[PDB]
Amino acid sequence: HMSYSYDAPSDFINFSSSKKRQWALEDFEIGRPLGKGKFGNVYLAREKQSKFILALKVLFKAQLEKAGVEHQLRREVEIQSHLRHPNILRLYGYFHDATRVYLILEYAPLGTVYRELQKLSKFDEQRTATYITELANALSYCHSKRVIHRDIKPENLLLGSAGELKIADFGWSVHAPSSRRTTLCGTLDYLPPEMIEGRMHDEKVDLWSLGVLCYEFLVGKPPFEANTYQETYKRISRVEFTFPDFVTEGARDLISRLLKHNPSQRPMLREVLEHPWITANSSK
Amino acid sequence: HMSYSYDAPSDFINFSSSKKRQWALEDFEIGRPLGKGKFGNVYLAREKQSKFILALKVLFKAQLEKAGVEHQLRREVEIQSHLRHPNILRLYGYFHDATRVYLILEYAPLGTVYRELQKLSKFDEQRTATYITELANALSYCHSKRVIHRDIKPENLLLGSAGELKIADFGWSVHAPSSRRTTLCGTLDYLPPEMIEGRMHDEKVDLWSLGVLCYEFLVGKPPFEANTYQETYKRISRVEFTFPDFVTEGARDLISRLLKHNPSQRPMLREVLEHPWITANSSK
Ligand SMILES: Nc1ncnc2c1ncn2[C@@H]1O[C@H](COP(=O)(O)OP(=O)(O)NP(=O)(O)O)[C@@H](O)[C@H]1O
Ligand SMILES: Nc1ncnc2c1ncn2[C@@H]1O[C@H](COP(=O)(O)OP(=O)(O)NP(=O)(O)O)[C@@H](O)[C@H]1O
Ligand SMILES: [Cl-]
Ligand SMILES: [Cl-]
Ligand SMILES: [Cl-]
Ligand SMILES: [Cl-]
Repeated sequence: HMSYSYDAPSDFINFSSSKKRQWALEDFEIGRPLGKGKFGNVYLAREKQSKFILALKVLFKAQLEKAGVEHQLRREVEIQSHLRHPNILRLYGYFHDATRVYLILEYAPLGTVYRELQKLSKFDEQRTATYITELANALSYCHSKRVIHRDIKPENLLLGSAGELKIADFGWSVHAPSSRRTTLCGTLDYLPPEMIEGRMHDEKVDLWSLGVLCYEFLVGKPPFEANTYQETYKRISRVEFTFPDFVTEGARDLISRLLKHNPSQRPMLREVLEHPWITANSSK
Repeated sequence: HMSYSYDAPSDFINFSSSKKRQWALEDFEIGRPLGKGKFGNVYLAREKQSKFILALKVLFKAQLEKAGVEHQLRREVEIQSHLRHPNILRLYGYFHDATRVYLILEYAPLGTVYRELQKLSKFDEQRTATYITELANALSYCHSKRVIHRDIKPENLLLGSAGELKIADFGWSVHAPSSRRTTLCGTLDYLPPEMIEGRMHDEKVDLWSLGVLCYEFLVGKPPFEANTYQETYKRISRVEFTFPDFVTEGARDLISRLLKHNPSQRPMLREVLEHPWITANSSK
């Protein structure tokens, strides 16, 4: 039997702010769809008592179980619903019925940072340093919570009402190599220990991503562009990248310190928040 | 400018067997579609002079260039078109026009081994040992050709007319982590050197895959089934798996020798072909 009794909040919340009232679908008005993912259909929704606007994601138990990702979904909901930070997309709670799982999510109205990046072509130093400050703050909170997988690529960053970053959890079901097989776990078995060990090398890797992200913010494209997989792997492992002429000395300093091959040499998150280029240009 | 003058065959071939006749679309009758992939539409086709049946894949230059995978496609065509082996899907040649690239492929009529596995639930020892022999022979030829990426997962194995294995090249454009960004390379940049180094640990990894595949053939599912990514990574790196009661002593011996954590301890391809369980049950 597949248990949908998650270790996650399912109590009704009074947004105007012994067994308790649980969520139900009848608690929500439904608006237009916000998007469709691999397993989720996201709708604009409104809790009826408070009229509070949020996002409701509907997933289907049958296809979750058929793809073998139901246990991963449970883990994501339990993990995400216990993170509380202004720059982390809030998961308020969940409920389920005979065929569906419902996730009650913070609504982020201004799209992803990746789309904003594509619209503006590139970000100036003030917005870049402000985004980096927000992500460094969120990443410090996350390490405090010992969260498994981190992803701060711009396509995983949503934008709040006042333009604040919201780290999302897109692509939770597709971390395994792509394939046409039914279940979304099997292809991992074909990775030998030598390769899977790289996926467990997870600590100072958020510092690397921070440097790549700062580069992509300022330049508009990531720094290790190559024509084939093997070339790209070599560019990354040997940290072979250059800056366009307009990138300033302070920006170059921070990015080059974050993109050190030796993880030991990468700065701590505290040093990023104290970096002179960050404090000079960040509005936070 | 994007060059479509590949270092790959484009001369007309006389299948009944100084500038030369080049392929053209008018050389082929087109039949029903065989499938649609991410960038390719595959059709049953027939060369008109010889009436030889093959598979024609049409790709579109605009979407290849938009996704930034045109250079990778060129590399795959150049690599694949120089491999010549009875168990490797032949790429006979290519041509192109103003908007499209055409790949002339060996037609494999009996589907993928993954589908056959799902139909039969599991394979007996004779078919298993025969498939493993064919793949070990093909992998020896490949190392002789120093081919970059190897993939022998059952969903990447097509079946010839008499049931012979044909190693395909499915999913060539999606080796990077999945994302909603336009270009299919950028997400690699966010992998630090410590993780990308695992993707370059490529030699005795075909021996690992051979063991996983032999297990999945005989059992019907891969050996490291877990409920979450992190559990799965631990199961793989610590090689924690068991056999159902029906798996024979010879099968257990070969699989356990192939699934050693230390790559040095994994047998050579020659030893696999000489293994007593293989020779006892392989019809080849
Ligand atoms: N909280 C949200 N606020 C606003 N828009 C959202 C929110 N969550 C998702 N969206 C939109 O809906 C789209 C699909 O989201 P999502 O369903 O999470 O995709 P996914 O990564 O495939 N995960 P899943 O569907 O669960 O497999 C996103 O690309 C956004 O445009
Ligand atoms: N040579 C072939 N013989 C028979 N069937 C084939 C052949 N090539 C492809 N097919 C079928 O067509 C489907 C799609 O193939 P393909 O286009 O290679 O998928 P893909 O992995 O997404 N590669 P691409 O489309 O180039 O991005 C496969 O799942 C097969 O069912
Ligand atoms: Cl490559
Ligand atoms: Cl370095
Ligand atoms: Cl996990
Ligand atoms: Cl071992």
